[PDB]
Amino acid sequence: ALLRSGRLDRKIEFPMPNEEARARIMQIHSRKMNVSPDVNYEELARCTDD
Amino acid sequence: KLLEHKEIDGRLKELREQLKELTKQYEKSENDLKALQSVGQIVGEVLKQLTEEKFIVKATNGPRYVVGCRRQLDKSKLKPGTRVALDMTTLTIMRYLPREVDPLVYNMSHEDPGNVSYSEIGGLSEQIRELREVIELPLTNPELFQRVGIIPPKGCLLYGPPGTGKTLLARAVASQLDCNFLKVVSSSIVDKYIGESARLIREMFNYARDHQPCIIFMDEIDAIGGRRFSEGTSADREIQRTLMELLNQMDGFDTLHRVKMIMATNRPDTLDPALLRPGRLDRKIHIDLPNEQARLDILKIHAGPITKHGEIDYEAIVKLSDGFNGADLRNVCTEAGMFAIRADHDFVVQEDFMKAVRKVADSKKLESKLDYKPV
Ligand SMILES: Nc1ncnc2c1ncn2[C@@H]1O[C@H](COP(=O)(O)OP(=O)(O)OP(O)(O)=S)[C@@H](O)[C@H]1O
Repeated sequence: ALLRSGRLDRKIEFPMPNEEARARIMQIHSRKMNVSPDVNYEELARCTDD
Repeated sequence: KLLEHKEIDGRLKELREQLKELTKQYEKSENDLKALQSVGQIVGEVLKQLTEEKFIVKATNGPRYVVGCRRQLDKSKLKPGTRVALDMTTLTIMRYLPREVDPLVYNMSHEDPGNVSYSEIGGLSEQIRELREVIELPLTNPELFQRVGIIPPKGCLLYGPPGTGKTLLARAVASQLDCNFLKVVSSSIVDKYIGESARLIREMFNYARDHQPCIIFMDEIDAIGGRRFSEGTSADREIQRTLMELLNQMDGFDTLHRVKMIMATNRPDTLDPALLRPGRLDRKIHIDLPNEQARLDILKIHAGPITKHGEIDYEAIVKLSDGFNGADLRNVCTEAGMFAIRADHDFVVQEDFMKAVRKVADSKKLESKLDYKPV
């Protein structure tokens, strides 16, 4: 009775970053830091699972 | 050269409108200045009449008093229990007064909004007719129930799975009889204090006793109902006393008349058997999930004022619809409109209905245990 259909209407789950959004989030938070850009973030997103 | 009449009338009409409005302002302030000096009075209730001159009253704010009338207070009016007025200093009785209203009642008396009648709901034509037969007929024509010589049922209990429109059926009654629906939400009653809730229950039962065709409606009972405890949290004591208020004065010795109580719950398994017996609540009235024709009925009720085209296999949508609610298929039509505004179609295509059905399928893979039959 807290939900039922439309006590709250749109039931929206949140996924975890699959692979690509990990490098995206790393890019987002590393935007402020000064980087010597010898970094493939896709390596890091491809190794850090879940 | 005879324009002096226009000038004299101009100045005189300016001064006359000015005098009218300004003396009207001065007259408003004159009446409001005359009314300044008066002094208010004390609200009290009459316990009993002691002698011809002596009157025992207890105001709500504290102690008890013995005073008398002025000259012309017409002492036969003072029945024991009437609400009267008292002087602040001299403290004698001034004027017999009509009874209190306690505007907590008013915020659940006047605040019925508009609604559409019982043709809006559907697929549950047993309960509609049955509630009509158990309520409207013993208040319109009691002699059908007196020629038989059998006491009419008093209390009705709506129950079932959540979202079957248990609220909107009573709301349709609140758009059918339109008489005195005291729709108590039954959660905003308790505030903090000691016996305030008991006094509010007394107030509601007096008010329902007086305005002879009253409809008592208490939604979401289980908060204030409970069952019983082995004496755990202390506030539960006053909870149970607040419930035993209802348990007494719904039955008492002075039987209620035309006091029809409409009740709705989310799970009726947790009620007190003190409340579960007949007499207080006569007939358990069960609502369940719509069937195929019933899902068809609610779907075509919601699909009325929706801009679309003549393509709608309602049988397909109801076929994928499986064990749903009043609001499930409402959510189907709502999300059908959502998917219509998705990609900006300005009509509702039939595939949007299937997308919304699969959205409902995503929704109700997180909900279960929808069968609470009491007792
Ligand atoms: N069978 C139905 N036909 C039409 N509209 C319905 C139907 N069932 C529900 N509705 C609508 O959906 C709403 C659901 O009302 P509810 O608040 O669920 O009643 P309820 O007793 O409060 O149910 P719960 O247990 O609190 S979720 C109603 O107000 C109607 O607008």
